[PDB]
Amino acid sequence: MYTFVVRDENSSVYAEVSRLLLATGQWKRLRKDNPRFNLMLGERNRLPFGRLGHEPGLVQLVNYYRGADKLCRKASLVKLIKTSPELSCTWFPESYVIYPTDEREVFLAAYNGNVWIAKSISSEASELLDFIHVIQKYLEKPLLLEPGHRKFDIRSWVLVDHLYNIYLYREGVLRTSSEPYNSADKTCHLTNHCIQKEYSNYGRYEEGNEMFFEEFNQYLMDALNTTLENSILLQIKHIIRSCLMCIEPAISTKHLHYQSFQLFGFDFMVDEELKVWLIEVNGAPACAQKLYAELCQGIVDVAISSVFPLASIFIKL
Amino acid sequence: MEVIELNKCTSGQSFEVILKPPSDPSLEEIQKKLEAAEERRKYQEAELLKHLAEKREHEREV
Amino acid sequence: MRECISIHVGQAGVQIGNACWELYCLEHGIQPDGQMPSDKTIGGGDDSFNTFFSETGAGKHVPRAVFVDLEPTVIDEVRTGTYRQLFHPEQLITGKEDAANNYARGHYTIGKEIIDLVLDRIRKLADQCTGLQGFLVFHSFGGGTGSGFTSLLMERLSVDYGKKSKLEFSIYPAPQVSTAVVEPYNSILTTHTTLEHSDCAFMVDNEAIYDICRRNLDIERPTYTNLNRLISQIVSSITASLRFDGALNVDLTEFQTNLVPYPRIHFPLATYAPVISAEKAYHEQLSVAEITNACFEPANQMVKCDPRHGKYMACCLLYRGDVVPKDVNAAIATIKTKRSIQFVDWCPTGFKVGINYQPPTVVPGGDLAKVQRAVCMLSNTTAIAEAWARLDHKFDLMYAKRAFVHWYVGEGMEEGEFSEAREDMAALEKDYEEVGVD
Amino acid sequence: MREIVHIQAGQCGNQIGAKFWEVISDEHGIDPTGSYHGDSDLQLERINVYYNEATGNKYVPRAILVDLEPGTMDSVRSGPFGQIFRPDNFVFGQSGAGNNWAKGHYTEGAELVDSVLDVVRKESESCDCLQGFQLTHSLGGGTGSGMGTLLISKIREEYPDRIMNTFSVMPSPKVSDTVVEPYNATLSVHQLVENTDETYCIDNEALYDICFRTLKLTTPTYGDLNHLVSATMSGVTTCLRFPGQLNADLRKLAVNMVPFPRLHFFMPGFAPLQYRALTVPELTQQMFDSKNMMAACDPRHGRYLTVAAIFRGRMSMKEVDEQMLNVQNKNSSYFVEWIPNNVKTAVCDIPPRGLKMSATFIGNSTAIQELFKRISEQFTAMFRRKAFLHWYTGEGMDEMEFTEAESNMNDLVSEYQQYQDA
Ligand SMILES: Nc1nc2c(ncn2[C@@H]2O[C@H](COP(=O)(O)OP(=O)(O)OP(=O)(O)O)[C@@H](O)[C@H]2O)c(=O)[nH]1
Ligand SMILES: Nc1ncnc2c1ncn2[C@@H]1O[C@H](COP(=O)(O)OP(=O)(O)CP(=O)(O)O)[C@@H](O)[C@H]1O
Ligand SMILES: Nc1nc2c(ncn2[C@@H]2O[C@H](COP(=O)(O)OP(=O)(O)O)[C@@H](O)[C@H]2O)c(=O)[nH]1
Ligand SMILES: COc1ccc([C@H]2[C@H](C)C(=O)N2c2cc(OC)c(OC)c(OC)c2)cc1O
Ligand SMILES: [Ca+2]
Ligand SMILES: [Ca+2]
Ligand SMILES: [Mg+2]
Ligand SMILES: [Mg+2]
Ligand SMILES: [Mg+2]
Repeated sequence: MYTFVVRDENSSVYAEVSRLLLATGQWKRLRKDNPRFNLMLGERNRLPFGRLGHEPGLVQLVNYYRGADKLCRKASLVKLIKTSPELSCTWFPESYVIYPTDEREVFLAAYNGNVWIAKSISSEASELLDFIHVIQKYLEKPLLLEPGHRKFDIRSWVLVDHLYNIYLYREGVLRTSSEPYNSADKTCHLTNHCIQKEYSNYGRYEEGNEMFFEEFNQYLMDALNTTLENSILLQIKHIIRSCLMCIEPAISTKHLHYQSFQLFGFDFMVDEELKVWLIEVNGAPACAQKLYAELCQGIVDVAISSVFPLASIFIKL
Repeated sequence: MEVIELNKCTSGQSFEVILKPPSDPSLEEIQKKLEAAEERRKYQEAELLKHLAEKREHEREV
Repeated sequence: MRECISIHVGQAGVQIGNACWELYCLEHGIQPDGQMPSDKTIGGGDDSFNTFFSETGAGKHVPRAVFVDLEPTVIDEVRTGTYRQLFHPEQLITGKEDAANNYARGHYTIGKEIIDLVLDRIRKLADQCTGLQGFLVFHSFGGGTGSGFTSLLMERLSVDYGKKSKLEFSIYPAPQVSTAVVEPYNSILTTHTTLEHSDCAFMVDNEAIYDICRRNLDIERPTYTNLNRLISQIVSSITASLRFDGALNVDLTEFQTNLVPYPRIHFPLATYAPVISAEKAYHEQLSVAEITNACFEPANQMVKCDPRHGKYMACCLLYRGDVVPKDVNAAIATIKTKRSIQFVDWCPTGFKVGINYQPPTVVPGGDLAKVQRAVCMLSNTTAIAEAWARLDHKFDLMYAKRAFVHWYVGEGMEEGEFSEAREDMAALEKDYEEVGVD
Repeated sequence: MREIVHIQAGQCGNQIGAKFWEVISDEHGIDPTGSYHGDSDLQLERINVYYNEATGNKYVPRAILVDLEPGTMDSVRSGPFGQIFRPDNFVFGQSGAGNNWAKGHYTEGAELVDSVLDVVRKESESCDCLQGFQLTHSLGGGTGSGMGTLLISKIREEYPDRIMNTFSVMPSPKVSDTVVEPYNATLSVHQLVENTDETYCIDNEALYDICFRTLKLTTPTYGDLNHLVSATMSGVTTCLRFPGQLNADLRKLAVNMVPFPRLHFFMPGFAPLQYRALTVPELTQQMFDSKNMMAACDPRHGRYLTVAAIFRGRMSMKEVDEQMLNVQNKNSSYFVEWIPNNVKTAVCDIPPRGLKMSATFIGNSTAIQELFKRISEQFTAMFRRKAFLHWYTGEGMDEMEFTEAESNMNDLVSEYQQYQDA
C-alpha cells in the first residue's frame, strides 16, 4: 500500500489522478506536510525539490521535473532555443526577449513585410514596445478551416515518466476562434479562452471551440487529400522529441535520490504550406473535457503505478 | 581549454585548467554571555528551592 | 615547514579521528608504537608529514592532535586501543558526564568547566610549533558535545589565535543512523555560533555515506566502522597536500583562497570515487575518465543534492594514484560538454587539479578494496544549500510548537538564541540564492 | 559509571520491585547469593548501573526497600533473592498507612522519610556519577503513593540536578483494594507531574485485561499481573543495563522522549505476551496493538509524540527497520507529523529468559489522557459529595488541597489534548 500527498488543490488533472488513486483502495492520501509519502503532487510554484528523496525506506516520486521551466517560461524557452546547440531550427518563430539579454539592437536587424506579435499585436514596433515579455513574428498566413475561414491551434499532451520515456497522448484538440479571419479588430487574432471567454457567439462552426483529432483528420483527407499523421503529427513528434531530448541531461532523475514524471501541454500553429510551428510549452496543462477520464488514467498506468506496482493510449517517441 | 602553473615533483603534479574566463567577539563578551546563562540557572534553581520550602511549611502545617 | 593541530570533539569527532590517524600512519609508514623507520631524521625534521607529527628523542612520531569528549567511554578505547603508544596521555581529554544530546548543556553548563583545561592542552601543542597554521576540528553537528562544546572552543580559538586558520570536518545528521530527536536543534545552534569562526568546513551527511556503503560496499546495515573508514579516505584525500610534497593546497590558507570566495559560503561539496568492495571478487579497474565523471553523479557526493541546479564557485580535483594530466584534461573535455556545469559569471569556469602518485591506502582487512587510481573533488556549489533547507525545515517543524525547548532554557539559554540562530540560517539560505539562481 | 539508585515503597512497590531484581539478576548472572555465574561479559560491562560491588566481589543491588509496615518487607526477604539485598537497606515502620495518602505523605510517612533519606544519601554518596533515581510504587494505596511522592519531593531537594524516574502502578476498579484509590492517585499524579522527569504508567486495568482476554486466565492473581510488570520493567531498562550502540541513560531518555516537561507519562508495551519464536513482523504487529499496552489506552484515540522501541534477540536489524518503518507508514494517522524521527529503534543481541524474540516499547502518547480522565471521573463522583474525605481531614488535609489536585490533573488532560490536534 502506497502513500501520497496533494499540494496543488486547484489542478484539474491531478485532482482526478488523486481521486482515481484513492478509488483503487491501495493509496492513502496525507496532509500537505506529512514527510512520509511515496508520491507528491506538488505546488505549481517553488515546489521544494531539495527535500525529496531523503526519507529512509520511502521510494519518492513527484509529478514535476525540476528545471522544466527552461521549456515553459517563454523567456527561457527562447534563450534555450537560441543558446542550446541541439536547436541551431525552422519550427520556432523568429523571437526576441526584451526587458522593460536583452537584444533590442539585433531585434531590428531583420526589419526590412514585417508585422509581429508581443505578449507574455500590431505592425509598428512603437505600439507594443510601450507596454513598459517576448516578441515573435506573427503567422500572417495561417491555415484556415472551411467553411468558416477559421484559425486554430493544436494542444498535444506529452507525458515523461521517471525513465524519461516520452509519451505523446493519442488524443489532441483543435481550439478555433470560430469566426472568419481578417487583417489590419482583435477577436480571431487571439484564438482561445482568454480574449474569447470575456470578449468574444461562443462556438459557432464546431463544439465548445474544440475540434478533436478524428474530425480534423476527416477534413484534411476530404479538403486537402492528406492525413493528420503525415502533414502535421510527424512535425509535432519531431518538436516534442527535440525539446525534451535537449534538456534531458539537465532534468533527468535517473540517478537521483527522488524521481520525477511530468505532464506537458505543447501548443502548435499550422501555416498554409502545412508546416507545424511551436508556440509555447505548458508545464501545468488543463485537459480538454471529454479526455480527462482517459488521460488521467494513463498517467497512473505509466507514470505512477509503473513505480509503485499494484495487484495502449500513448505514442512512445 | 588552457593549462597553467604545471608543478611537478617526485610525489606528483598539480596544475590549473581554465575552460572560460569570468565577467571577532572579545573574551569579555564571551564571559558576559557565558555567565548570564549561569545566573539564569541559579535563578531557576532558587525558585525551585523556594517552592520546595513552601511545601515544607505546608507539610508542617498539615 | 608549518604545523597543523587537529582537535577531535565528541563521539563522532573522536571515532573519525581514530580512522584518520590510523590511515595517516599506514600512509606515512608509522607503526602502532610511533616508530617510523623510513624517517632518518631522528627526533626532528621540517618534512611534510612533520606538519601533522612531532617526533621525540626516542624516535616516536606523535599526532599533533587533541581528543576531547565530555564523557570517557569513547576516548578510553583510544587509551587502550591498537595505537595507545601513539598519543601522549595528556592528549586525550575526557570529562565525567556527557552533554545528554543537549547543545546548551555542552556549551553553557558542562562546557564552561573544561574549556580552560582544553585550551591549556591545545596551547601545549601550539608551543611545539614554529609556525602554526591553525586547526582541523572534527565533530558532529548532532551531539551535545559535538555541537555545543565545539562552538565554545571555536569562540575561544578565534581569541587566543586570531591569526590562525580553522577548518571543520562536520558530520551532518541523518535519520537512518541518528541518535537524538533534537539533532536539528543542535545543528542550527552550533552552525550559527560557529560560522564567523570557521574559515572552511567540509560537511559529511551520514545519509550519503550510509547509502554509499550500502550500494557500493554491498553492506546491508553499515556500522560506524564502515562509515568512518570511508570518511577516512575522503579526509585523507583532502589533507594529503598538507602532509606530502605538493604545490596545490599546501597550507590551510589555501583552502579558503582556492575554494571560498565569499566567507559565509564556506561549505565545499565533496565527491569521491571510486568506492569498491574488498570482497568484490572480479573487479574491472576504472579509468581516469571513468572516475572523473563519477565526481558529477549525485550518488557519489558526501551530501545528497543536485548540483545541476546551482552554480559553482570553484572546483578542485585531488587524485591519488596512476594519473597523468593528459588523461585528466581529456576526461574534463568530454565531461564539460555532456554535463550541466554552470559557474558563476564572476568566477573562471575551470578546475584546480592535484595528483599524488601514491595510490590510496586501505585498512588491511578493511571493507574497501585497493584501487589503482582515485579522485576526490572539492566543488563549492550553491546546490549544497539544499542540505540547509532540509535541516531548517526539520528545525521549523519542532520549534513551531516549541518542542523540547525547555531542555535548553533549563540549562540557562534563552528562546531568542533559537530564533536568532534560525534567522541567521534564513540569511545563509538567501545568500546561496543570490549567488545561484536568476 | 552512571549509577542508578532504586527505591521500592509500599506493598505494590516492594512486590513488583522484588521481581524486577529477580528478573534482571538472572539476566546478569547473579544468583540469589550475589555471586556471578555468567557466560558473557556483556552481563558485566554495565553492571554497576544497578549493582554495587561487595567485599567478597559479590553484587548487591543499589536498592532501598521502604514500607510503613513490615508485612510485604518480610515476605520479600523470604522470597527467592531475598538475601541479595543490603540488610541495612530495609527501612520500615510499624503502624502502616491504611490505604491513606495523607498518612503516607503528612503524618506516618513524615516520621519515617528522614531515615530513608539516610540510606539514599549513603547509597548516593558512593556513586562515581549518579544519573538519578528509579522508584517503584502504586498510586492507590498510602505508602507507595503518599510516602512515595514525599520521598520524591525530598530527593528533588537534596538532588535537584539528578533524574527522577518512577514505575507507577495506576488503580482500577477491576483490581481494587478500596474506594478511596482515586483520591490517593489524583493526589499522587499532581506530585508526579511536578517532580518527576519520566513516569511509566503501569495500569492495573490493562494488566488485568491482558491477563483475562489474551493470556487466557479467567481469574488472574497479582502474581500474573506482576509477571507482565517484570517483563516490561526488564525491557524498558535493557538499554540502560546492556552496552549498545545506544549509550542510553535516564537523562538522554528524558531529553529525547519528553517534548514538554509535564507530558512525561509513558505507555509501555511488550511482546510477546511457547517454542515458536515470533517473526519480526509479529513482534511489530503485537507491540503496537492496543492489546499489548501496559497502560489501558487505545493509541488509536490519540497520537504518539515520541516512541522508543527495543528488539531483544538475534534478528534481522534490516527487517526491524523494514517492519518498524512499515507500521508507521500504515498507521501514520497516530503519530505526530511535526517531530522529525520521533520513532527510535534499537536491537540487543541478548534475549530475556526463555524468549528468543521479544520487543519492548516506550510510548509518549496523548491517549494517556484517557487514563487521567478515568481517574478524574471516579474522583469527582465522590468529591462532589465530599464522601470518604473524613479519612483525610482527620490527618490534617483541607478540601482545598483536593480541589487543587483535581484542577492540576484536569489541566494535564487539557495539555495532552491540545497536542492531539496540532
Ligand atoms: N559518521 C559518523 N557519525 C557519528 C559517529 N558517531 C556519532 N555519529 C553521529 O553523531 C550524531 C550524534 O552525535 P555524537 O557525536 O554521537 O554526540 P557527542 O558529541 O558524543 O555528544 P553527547 O553524547 O551528546 O555528549 C549522530 O548524527 C550520529 O549518527 C561516528 O563514529 N561516525
Ligand atoms: N507566432 C504566432 N503565430 C500566430 N499566432 C500567434 C503566434 N504567437 C501567438 N499567437 C497568437 O497568440 C495566442 C497564443 O497565446 P500564447 O501561446 O502566447 O499563451 P499565453 O500568453 O496565454 C501564456 P499562458 O497560457 O501560460 O497563460 C493565439 O491565439 C495565437 O493566435
Ligand atoms: N499490579 C500490582 N498492583 C498492586 C500490587 N499490590 C498492590 N497493588 C495495587 O496497589 C494499590 C494498593 O496499594 P498498595 O501498594 O497495596 O498500598 P501501600 O502498601 O499503602 O503502598 C491498589 O490499586 C492495588 O490494585 C501488586 O503486587 N501488583
Ligand atoms: C524518540 O527519539 C529517541 C528516543 C530515545 C532515544 C535513546 C536515548 C539515547 C536513550 O536513552 N534511548 C532509548 C531508546 C530505547 O529504544 C530505542 C529504549 O528502550 C529500551 C531505552 O530505554 C532506556 C532508551 C533516542 C531517540 O532519538
Ligand atoms: Ca624527521
Ligand atoms: Ca508514629
Ligand atoms: Mg493553446
Ligand atoms: Mg558522547
Ligand atoms: Mg494493600
